[PDB]
Amino acid sequence: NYSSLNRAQLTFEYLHTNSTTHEFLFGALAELVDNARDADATRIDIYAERREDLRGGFMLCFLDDGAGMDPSDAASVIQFGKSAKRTPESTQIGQYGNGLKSGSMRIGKDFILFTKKEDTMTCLFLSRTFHEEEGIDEVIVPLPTWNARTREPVTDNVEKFAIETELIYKYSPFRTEEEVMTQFMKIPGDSGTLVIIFNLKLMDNGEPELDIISNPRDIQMAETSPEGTKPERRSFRAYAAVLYIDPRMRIFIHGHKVQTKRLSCCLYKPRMYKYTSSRFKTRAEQELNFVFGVNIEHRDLDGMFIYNCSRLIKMYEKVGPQLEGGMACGGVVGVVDVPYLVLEPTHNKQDFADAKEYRHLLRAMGEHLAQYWKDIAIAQRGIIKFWDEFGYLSANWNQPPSSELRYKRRRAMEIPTTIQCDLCLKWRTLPFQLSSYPDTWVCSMNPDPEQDRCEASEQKQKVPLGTFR
Amino acid sequence: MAFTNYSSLNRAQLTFEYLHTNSTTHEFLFGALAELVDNARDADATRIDIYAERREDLRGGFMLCFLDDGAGMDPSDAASVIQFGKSAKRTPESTQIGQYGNGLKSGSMRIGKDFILFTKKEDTMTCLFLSRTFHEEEGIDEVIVPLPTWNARTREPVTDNVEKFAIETELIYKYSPFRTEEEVMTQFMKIPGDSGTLVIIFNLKLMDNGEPELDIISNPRDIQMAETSPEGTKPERRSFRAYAAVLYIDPRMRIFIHGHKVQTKRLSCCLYKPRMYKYTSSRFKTRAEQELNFVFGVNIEHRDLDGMFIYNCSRLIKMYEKVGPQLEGGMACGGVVGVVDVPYLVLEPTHNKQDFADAKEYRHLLRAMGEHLAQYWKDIAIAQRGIIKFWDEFGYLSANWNQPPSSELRYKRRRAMEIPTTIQCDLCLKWRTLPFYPDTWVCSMNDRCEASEQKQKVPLGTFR
Ligand SMILES: Nc1ncnc2c1ncn2[C@@H]1O[C@H](COP(=O)(O)OP(=O)(O)NP(=O)(O)O)[C@@H](O)[C@H]1O
Ligand SMILES: Nc1ncnc2c1ncn2[C@@H]1O[C@H](COP(=O)(O)OP(=O)(O)NP(=O)(O)O)[C@@H](O)[C@H]1O
Ligand SMILES: [Mg+2]
Ligand SMILES: [Mg+2]
Ligand SMILES: [Zn+2]
Ligand SMILES: [Zn+2]
Repeated sequence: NYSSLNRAQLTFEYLHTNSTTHEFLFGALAELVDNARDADATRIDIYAERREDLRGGFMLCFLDDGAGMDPSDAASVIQFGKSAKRTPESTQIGQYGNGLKSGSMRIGKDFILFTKKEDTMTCLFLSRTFHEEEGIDEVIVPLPTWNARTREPVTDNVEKFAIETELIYKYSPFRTEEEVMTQFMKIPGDSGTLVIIFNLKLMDNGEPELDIISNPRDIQMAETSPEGTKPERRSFRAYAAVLYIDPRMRIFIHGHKVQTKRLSCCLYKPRMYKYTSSRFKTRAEQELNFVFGVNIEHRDLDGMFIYNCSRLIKMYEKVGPQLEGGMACGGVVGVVDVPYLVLEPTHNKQDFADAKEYRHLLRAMGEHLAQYWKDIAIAQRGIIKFWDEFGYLSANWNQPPSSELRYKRRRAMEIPTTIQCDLCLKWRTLPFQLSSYPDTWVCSMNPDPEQDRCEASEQKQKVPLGTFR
Repeated sequence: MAFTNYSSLNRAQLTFEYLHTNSTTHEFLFGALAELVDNARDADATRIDIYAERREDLRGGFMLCFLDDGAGMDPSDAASVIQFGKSAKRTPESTQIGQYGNGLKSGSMRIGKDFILFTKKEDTMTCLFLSRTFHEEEGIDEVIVPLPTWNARTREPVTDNVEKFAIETELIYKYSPFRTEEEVMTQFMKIPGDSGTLVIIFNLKLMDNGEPELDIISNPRDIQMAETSPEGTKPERRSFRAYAAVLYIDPRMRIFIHGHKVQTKRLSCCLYKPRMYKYTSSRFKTRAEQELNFVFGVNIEHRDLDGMFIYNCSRLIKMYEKVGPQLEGGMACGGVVGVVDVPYLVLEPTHNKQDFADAKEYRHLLRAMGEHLAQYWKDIAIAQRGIIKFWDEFGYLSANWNQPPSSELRYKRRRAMEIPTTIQCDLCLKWRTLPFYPDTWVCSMNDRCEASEQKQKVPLGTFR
């Protein structure tokens, strides 16, 4: 019996400490997006409710239709390190039992989480404002639960429930049980979770770091856009478009669907490479698919995109010839999905915990990328002439090519444009040319007579496998 | 300032797996080690000894021991160690590196499965035992941490609960490298002064091949990363001796690795034609309502070891960061080492203290540094000489850039005439410049220990 022994405890300042892991704020947001995906949500809505009385002038809301959380799961949310997703063969991104807390405390001072399950709706309130105002060094988290049908309290302690609800009304954007019930009603199905981050972090100028004004359809970083800054790093729409290698959950930003894209599908001459990783085999004792392709659309947006369990960890990583001053292998996008048995993510899921094995994987990627360069033989065809074939005659490299319809279609018909249905969530390849943000497309709108119906099996692209060496 | 009682409300809690979660912040293992080195420095230690005690029965084959002569810890501070986020150092105008109340735990759990910390203060000897082995063996999901205290003089237990003390000591004897109170007191006696702390990380993480990540065999004087060092690998990233040599911009604590002193070096003190630059940051001015010194110089000794070294509160956060012309294709500003000490009011470190929490303001600082580095290049005006000719004057006549310069005594002395070799006394910790060593050196071996530390004030350049 170890009841009398000391326990490691969380202090209020540890919320900020944990939040410090996210120097990439879109990574903090991706924590909540990953949680929604793990919850089997078919849909996550990322929108802002204007609130001029709250720091930043608006709340950041993550509404998903996933499995939600019963009171036990909601309580486990504040068990740092607790992750039921940490399971063998798990396809769930979450493993560290930390992402929600770290990301939410990076995004804003306070977050209030509304979750609904079979017949229970639970509110989880993490208010650093409450802690600072009332001088609390622990991390006290109200966790009231109502019956999702009767809306009556579900508690073994009416005193505790009253204190929790009064704290919510005092320190949250919602001053009454009626406003709280409105938030719950925003969860339309039998299950789902709404995470509202409010009192958002301000920059030096007093403006919120998240800019939702420049583009009402996007969550942007409040900061200038250098010529080399990447859309996935300045635009959360662009980030969420590639956040997952297997996009199944629909992402909506300010009510506008994010056009998720598989980076492999948008490349010229893709060649998959089966790398028999000694790391993977050693931890099996206890293969990887490198997909390389030329980004004719944006030769600037080249680099390795390393996913870990379908979730983007590294983006625009330069490997192999991309590291040298010569542009050889320039414009090539590499994508690899690394399972947990090969690599684990860092604390913020923006890097890999095992630096040595990540370096080994990057070296393997560089070797296979050089092999891909030799295989496609566009150097044998002439690299600059190949680029000119798609309108890249500008002396500069990064900025896009001449957008005249000639080269536009030359690139388009070399890129099989795929789309996802808004109802069955399956991905289809279209035989025509799209006109333009995404639509509410469904399988019924596919002119392809072979797959024009909803029940049609997903015709899966099979990248032509290449052999290393 | 609470309106009511919150005893019944749920508290966020640490689970056993959160130890690993926290440890995952350190993809850089030497950063995990630097957490303990920073703690020793914050404890005002004059020296920290980083040595390996061979233990074939423990995973990795040896224990990693951090022995410092700092202020140590009374039982209250030792208890506060496991209060995640608790940092008494997090105070206004604090020179102490620690602010997040996390470094020890994150770094120790990154380095090894278990760590046992022995700390001594006025008359108390406290042991803090963080044993993930114990938790795994006994199915503990919380983080239970034994924290027995002995009277440093009588060696008697200091506890308000003899049952708790007995359980803590039995857990230590069962799951730690030290199976008896005699061995525990032997560890305590390794703290020779009235105060100090000994942190022993054991059951070290193994690589895939079953070897420990920390290689203490290739170089018995160094703690190395167990891995091949490609041409571009940096010594500070593969050698912990090299890392600790530059871990702090103000080296005052002596660092010994395997009993061998680390020759700490101020990167700004060994550059050719250094020019400090006064940069005023609106963030600094604001949070003062609540200047930065960019030092640029040419690394003639190793022009390949060039880049910005960003220190935060005297502690290295970013190393070899490329800014300004260093990012383009060409050797303009090549070989330039830039050093800046950013106070906490200007930037805060990330969770692992290997990056800066405010990415936007870090980018602003890097842009300012690049502008000032271009200014430095125009100021020294190597066009007077030509970049290649200037490099050749110091032995860089090889067509390649990365490879070191000529070892001929001519060029060696040519370089030495530009970099006044500075030395730190082993008795008073003061730094002296000699006109013209591994074991030790004092002011008498030049001057005396009572002489004021002459400061090498860099010339001041002008930006625009
Ligand atoms: N949107 C959500 N829907 C359902 N359950 C959720 C949601 N967000 C969080 N949870 C639950 O709360 C737990 C804690 O979240 P989090 O702190 O992100 O840990 P994790 O997701 O398990 N692991 P990681 O994200 O790698 O730290 C999750 O593991 C889920 O059980
Ligand atoms: N070697 C040491 N000597 C004395 N006190 C120490 C030592 N190591 C740790 N401590 C104490 O234990 C506390 C917790 O250590 P740590 O987890 O490193 O947090 P911190 O050093 O306060 N801040 P950070 O390193 O930024 O997380 C310190 O703040 C000190 O009070
Ligand atoms: Mg998560
Ligand atoms: Mg510390
Ligand atoms: Zn369909
Ligand atoms: Zn002296």
